[PDB]
Amino acid sequence: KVRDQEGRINYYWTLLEPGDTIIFEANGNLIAPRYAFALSRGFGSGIINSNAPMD
Amino acid sequence: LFGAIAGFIEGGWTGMVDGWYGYHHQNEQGSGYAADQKSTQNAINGITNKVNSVIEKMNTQFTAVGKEFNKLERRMENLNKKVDDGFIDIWTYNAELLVLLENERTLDFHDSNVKNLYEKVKSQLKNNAKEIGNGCFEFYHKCNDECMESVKNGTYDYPKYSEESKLNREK
Repeated sequence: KVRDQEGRINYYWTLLEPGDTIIFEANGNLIAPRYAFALSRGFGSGIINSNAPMD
Repeated sequence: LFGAIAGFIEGGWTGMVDGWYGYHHQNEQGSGYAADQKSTQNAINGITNKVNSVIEKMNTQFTAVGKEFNKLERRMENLNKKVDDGFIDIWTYNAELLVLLENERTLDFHDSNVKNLYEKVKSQLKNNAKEIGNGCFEFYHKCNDECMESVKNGTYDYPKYSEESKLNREK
């Protein structure tokens, strides 16, 4: 039991290229997408793990 | 810096075309421009070995920098980019600084060679000649082409003209 539950939900992602389709077929156990994210990319960056004020 | 080039010797000579360092004599027979072959040859050997040491110290193995990755491998692409940019930055900094410092080493080497030539001629002539600035000596005695060549190759024979130079100096 973790987060009050025993069952687990596995999360998956992919990047649809411009001009391509994704097909979902399911007879059960589907946590369907509701909101997606159109992502234009930029320069390589990272994630900073800190506890500091923001100015 | 040693003070000879752009120092107590002001400018160079476009007349001297056979070497880096040398003499300009003026006698009754005529004036001229002769390069000191020993010092110039030593300088040439030193500069050639410096250039060769810079060039031939770079040895590489067969490598291909380029790599291709798919969309699900971006940590790969970023790490490859990091190694490439790091090597380029290190080599750029090293090359720029190496050239910058070696230019000062070469110019100081030339200045030292000129000063050493001046000091050699001065120690050869002693009190037989007077220093009149600009790296230029005035003889107290009478010199022909044999005397000039003798000063140039390093066999001056100070005792030969010592007495006449003493007579002309103390007057």
